[PDB]
Amino acid sequence: EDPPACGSIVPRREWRALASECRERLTRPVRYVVVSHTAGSHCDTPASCAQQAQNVQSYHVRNLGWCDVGYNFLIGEDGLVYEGRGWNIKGAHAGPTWNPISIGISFMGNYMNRVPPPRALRAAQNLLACGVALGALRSNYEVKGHRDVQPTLSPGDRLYEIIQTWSHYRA
Amino acid sequence: EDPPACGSIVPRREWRALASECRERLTRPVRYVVVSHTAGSHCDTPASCAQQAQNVQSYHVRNLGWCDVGYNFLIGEDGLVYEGRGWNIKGAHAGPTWNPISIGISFMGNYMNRVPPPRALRAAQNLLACGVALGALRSNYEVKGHRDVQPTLSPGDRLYEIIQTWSHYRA
Amino acid sequence: EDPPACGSIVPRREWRALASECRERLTRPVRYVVVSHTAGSHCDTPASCAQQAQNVQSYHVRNLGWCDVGYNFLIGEDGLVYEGRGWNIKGAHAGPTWNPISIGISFMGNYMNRVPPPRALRAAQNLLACGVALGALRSNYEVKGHRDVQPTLSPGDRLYEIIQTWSHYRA
Amino acid sequence: EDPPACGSIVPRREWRALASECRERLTRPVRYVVVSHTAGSHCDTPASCAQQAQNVQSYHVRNLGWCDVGYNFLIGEDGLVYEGRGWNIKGAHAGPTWNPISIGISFMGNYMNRVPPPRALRAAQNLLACGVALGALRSNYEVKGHRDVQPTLSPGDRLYEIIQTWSHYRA
Ligand SMILES: C=C(O[C@@H]1C=C(C(=O)O)C=C[C@H]1O)C(=O)O
Repeated sequence: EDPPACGSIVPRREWRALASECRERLTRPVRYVVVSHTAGSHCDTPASCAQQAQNVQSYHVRNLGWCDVGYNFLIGEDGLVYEGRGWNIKGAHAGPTWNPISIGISFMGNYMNRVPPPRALRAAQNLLACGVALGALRSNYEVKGHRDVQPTLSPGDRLYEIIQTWSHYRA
Repeated sequence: EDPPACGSIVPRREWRALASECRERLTRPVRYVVVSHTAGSHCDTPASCAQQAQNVQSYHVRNLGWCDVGYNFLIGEDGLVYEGRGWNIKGAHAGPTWNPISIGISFMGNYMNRVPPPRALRAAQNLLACGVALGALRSNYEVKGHRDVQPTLSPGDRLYEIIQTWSHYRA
Repeated sequence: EDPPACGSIVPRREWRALASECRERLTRPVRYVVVSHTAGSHCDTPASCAQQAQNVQSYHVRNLGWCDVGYNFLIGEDGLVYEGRGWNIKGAHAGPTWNPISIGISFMGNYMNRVPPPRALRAAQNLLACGVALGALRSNYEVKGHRDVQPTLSPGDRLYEIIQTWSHYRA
Repeated sequence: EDPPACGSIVPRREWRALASECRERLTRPVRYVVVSHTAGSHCDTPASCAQQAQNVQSYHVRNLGWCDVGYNFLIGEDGLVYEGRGWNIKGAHAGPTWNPISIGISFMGNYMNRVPPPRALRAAQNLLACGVALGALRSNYEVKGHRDVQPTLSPGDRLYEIIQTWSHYRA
């Protein structure tokens, strides 16, 4: 109903991110969301996840020489949403075709032979509600698996099976 | 103007490929090579690897709608090399920066918890030798891992391990 | 199959186009759109534009002996789409590597030191958007300028700058 | 600021329109489309048709003192759609039992002893189909004539006889 109607998000400074150097912005409302999964180690405390997230960022910044973490948003299993590039800055997470037309959310961990916990899934679906509410996402936005637009296993077999159930998934 | 044939490569027709609708060209000599696994399941026979390559091309063109299979070449556990987009046409295998300036060779299978059979390395290594003999690749080309230039587990742990020991590999 | 009510194209009859003798089809769906200009007189009224089109088809039929107007569509500074060969038949607009696999659309003028009006850019953009919707185009279709695929100044220098900015523009 | 497409509409500021001051919104998805004719002067080029859309707003804003041009959309004989109040703002074009339940499109001119060229009829048709895509118009839209609902002669005898021959027309 009300303007800032949403989202319990761990901001950058909180998980101690490096400064985002990125500039290329997105066009709202965004139509597409791509679900990814870091495929690496997985956390479950505000404390271990805030670490997790920061590793990840570091990797994409230092090793691959990028301007900030690939994703716009990372879901922890602590149940929290770790802020990535956010709703307005174009991601680097799913090919040159989808990055300027999608929001990229990554479950932190590896879900080929596991599921993220109930609450991880809530954080994210809620985050998407939040995104629509703020006009970042088109009301009828579609959700694609990462393997749906990239050669990849991401977002893992189990998690994929789950997002394929969602109201907004459009194969 | 020496003719050093070194193409023990299974041609597209032999592994029975759909047609590349890909048209954009890499300028030769190409300076970098990026090694990726498919992270699919392995094939150990020309007859299965024929099918395997059929499918990898299929996942790229059908589900992803790509001009044609992402890689310039595919290595098999059958010890044979498969014609991807070959030496001249730009791949789609490492994203907008490396794509135009690298050959993306890809091992067919998943190497978090395997190593590719010695014959698969031999095929791979020699392929490059071949690549240099023609002028496709620079005498002094540098080899990256897939994870080195894009967030992914590709080319797999045990294989990543191995290609780091390789001569032409670069930090 | 699913048919919308897409576009506002001026059918051949209306701009008084001759009968086409053209008979060769393209494969659905076309991956490429190639943007050009006519480098001739610029029309800006629906009337003078209808002429311009007819003028162009003419020079293509009675002078180059082609089966039709060269372009699949034409585009008025009047802000209207002119039906040429259409979505299904082959254009004669960009060399024989490119004609069999593309859609040529051609702005009606000389855009070396001029911009097309905003209304013409919308026509084009919207006309494309349609193709996709009709399934005449791939959704991930790729736009190139004439000069990308032939040695020319088409689609004019100023229009060329403009098209580079486009979502689906691949260099 | 957008991939600029749907029904190739001329935007407000493009015809030099004084900013709306209107606030009442429509309840999407809207049921009715009331086709009127301005009853004023007819134009037939984009230049003359901007000057005409502008002239109507003037009479609505300066003289009658409405927050904006009455109709949601105007259709030029230049065969281009002029956006007045658009898809969301309630129109002032079909009275107070109809204004909150319909999109008011109007044809610039007097269609008693003439009809609008197909080029506008097409633009109009497309506008509605573009409406549905947006979800601003409900796919089973029903199209009434200005006289069907308000004692008046709009949209002219000759135009009115055409309207009834439309598919989604209900009498
Ligand atoms: C594809 C078109 O453009 C439209 C523009 C849209 C937008 O801007 O969000 C949404 C849907 C499309 O229907 C078209 O009408 O041809």
